[PDB]
Amino acid sequence: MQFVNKQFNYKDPVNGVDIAYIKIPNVGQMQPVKAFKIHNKIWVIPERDTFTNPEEGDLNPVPVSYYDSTYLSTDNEKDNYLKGVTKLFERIYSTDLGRMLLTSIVRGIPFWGGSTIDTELKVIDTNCINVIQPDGSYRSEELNLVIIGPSADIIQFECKSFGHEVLNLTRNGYGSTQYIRFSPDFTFGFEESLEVDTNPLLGAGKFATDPAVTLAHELIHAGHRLYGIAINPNRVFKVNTNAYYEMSGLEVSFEELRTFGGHDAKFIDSLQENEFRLYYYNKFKDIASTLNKAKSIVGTTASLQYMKNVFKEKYLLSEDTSGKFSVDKLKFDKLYKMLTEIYTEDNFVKFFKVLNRKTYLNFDKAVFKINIVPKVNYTIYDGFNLRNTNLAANFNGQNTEINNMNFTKLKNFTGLFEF
Amino acid sequence: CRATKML
Ligand SMILES: [Zn+2]
Repeated sequence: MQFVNKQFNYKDPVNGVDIAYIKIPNVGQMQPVKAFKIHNKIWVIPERDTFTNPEEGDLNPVPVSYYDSTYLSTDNEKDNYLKGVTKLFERIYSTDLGRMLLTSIVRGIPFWGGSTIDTELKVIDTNCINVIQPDGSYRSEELNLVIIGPSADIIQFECKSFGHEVLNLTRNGYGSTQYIRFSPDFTFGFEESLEVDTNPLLGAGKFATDPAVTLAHELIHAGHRLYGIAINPNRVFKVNTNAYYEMSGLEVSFEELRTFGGHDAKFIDSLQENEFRLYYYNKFKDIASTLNKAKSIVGTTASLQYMKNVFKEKYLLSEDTSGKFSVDKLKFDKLYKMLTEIYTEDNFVKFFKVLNRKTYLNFDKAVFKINIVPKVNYTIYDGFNLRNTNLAANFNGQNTEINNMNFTKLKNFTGLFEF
Repeated sequence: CRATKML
């Protein structure tokens, strides 16, 4: 079974349904862009992101960065972007772990918390896009996830979203539509020895990161943020296990350490883990309380009873006779654990059977240009490490020296750090 | 996504 039922071509004619010109709810004006609905609640916009941040509206030019204002400007590039992103969703979905994450993402509808009257339930407009219909008029469509190209810095990938004036949607349990800046057209080099990979002065990047991992990393953030359980970026770990990090004063957010998982997540101590678990449990209780107060729905597209069921399913709430919702602590702890401990970069690596950075606490080595679209280069099932070839063994497909036709090095980062 | 973004 496939996650993406249509193998879209960029030049396929608009239909106003799953191939359409759209606008996103950014502050300020934008012209519509052509977008593709690859799955319920998930769209792909094959454009550079000059839209989500007002201060990031152009594509001109930090050690680890890469600029090219012309990338993703042509139709062929946008066709290959769509096929590349589609192939990576399929690679993710082909694993049991990735099917679980993607199900959680689709179920993670952003909360209808836009009403200021507590007897009324209402959508928040920034968790929608506006879609041009065949008659030229717009309709509003709710969605959970948008994959978009990077902004000026091509290799700055990130899972971001529109705020609310008052509510912290990624941290209050509500969730918000997530926009992931991502490219399948580049990847990163890392070193197979830990002591080299974590040293800013050594290594040229012999192995290449499988872009499925990189996309999964951003999807794990999107899961946190859709469930409104992201850890505030101002909660950070003062790294004290890397002499180079300490000289630079480099701190790493708890949200990143969680997302990576493995040993990195254990830098968050038990007291703090318990603190966050209680904090978000209290948010889920607030959501149950809010749903119980709501006696009407705003709008005509969905019934109150349907939307109450959507959020019962999202938050795994208990519903008694009255139809009253409560949060069961065991079910909360289970879902919270799933989202935060089961869906991790380290666990994806195990499912994909790839070589990868061993820690988030490293130094990048290089950026490579790649093309994952041709099945002779990369597959859903095997990534670069093609079965029944010289590339199947020992991660030889990720070995940029052995599989050199698959990688062109664009830039070295070793030595550029101030060390 | 990388830690050195914060430098
Ligand atoms: Zn991250």
